[PDB]
This record gives sequence, C-alpha cells and structure tokens, in this order.
Amino acid sequence: SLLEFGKMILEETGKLAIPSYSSYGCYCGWGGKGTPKDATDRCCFVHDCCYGNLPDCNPKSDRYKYKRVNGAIVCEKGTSCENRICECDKAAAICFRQNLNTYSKKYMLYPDFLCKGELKC
Ligand SMILES: CN1c2ccccc2[C@]23C[C@H]4[C@H]([C@@H]5C[C@H](O)N4[C@@H](C5)[C@H]12)[C@H]3O
Repeated sequence: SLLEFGKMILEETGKLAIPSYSSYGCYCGWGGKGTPKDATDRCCFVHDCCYGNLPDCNPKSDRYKYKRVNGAIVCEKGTSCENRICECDKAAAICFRQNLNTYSKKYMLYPDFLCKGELKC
C-alpha cells in the first residue's frame, strides 16, 4: 500500500514521497500520459506498468511487509498480490535512488498539457 511505498522511498532516497514523487513529470503521481520527461519520470512509468500487470490486485490499499537485510529490500511472504506489489515498489525505490543525480525540481507540479505522446508498456 501507499504506506509501505512512501516509507520505502523515504528510506531509499531521503525524500518524502509527497511531494517529491507525487506530482513529478508526466507519470509520478496522478496521471498516465505522454513521454516521460526524465529518468525519474521513467521510473514512475515502469512502476505504473508494473501495477498494470496486476489487474485483480489493489496496490494502493493492500498492505505488505518487507524487511531490510543490511541495505537490501526483502519482500516478506504474503498473498500472491502482496508479494507482486512489493516487488513493483522495491524496483521503483531502487530506480529513484539510481537517478537522484538527475532529479530536477523543474519537473515538480509539471502542467498536464506538456505531457504529449504515446508510450506502451
Ligand atoms: C491499464 N491499467 C489497468 C487496467 C486494468 C487494471 C488495472 C490497471 C492499471 C490502472 C493503472 C495502473 C497502472 C497505472 C496506469 O497508468 N494504469 C494502468 C497501469 C493500468 C494499473 O493498476
């Protein structure tokens, strides 16, 4: 759920998912249109796609458990949905951490009309 995801992000990047990741570019946060603006936005695109592979799960509200073995994220065993949701989130958190160097404040609160294009998962 958003509770685990938000905490994962904070731990990984040091940034508060809200508002650092919840209104960035074309895919980070409400939204799903156009060409991703940068690496961080691509992380959110892939994340969106990952959740898209789970039509009968509920990623925003289904809670999972995860632990950290030193710095590594390890998804704990739960229902099939919880395991798969956790893997989606873990990947996004790592992706965000891998692209912190290019994270740009100019993409925060990015206006909708500038999100143009088609990009299939
Ligand atoms: C296609 N679509 C869906 C079709 C059928 C079930 C679920 C989904 C979506 C809605 C949502 C979300 C991501 C994000 C995304 O932008 N949308 C996609 C993938 C999904 C994902 O959970």
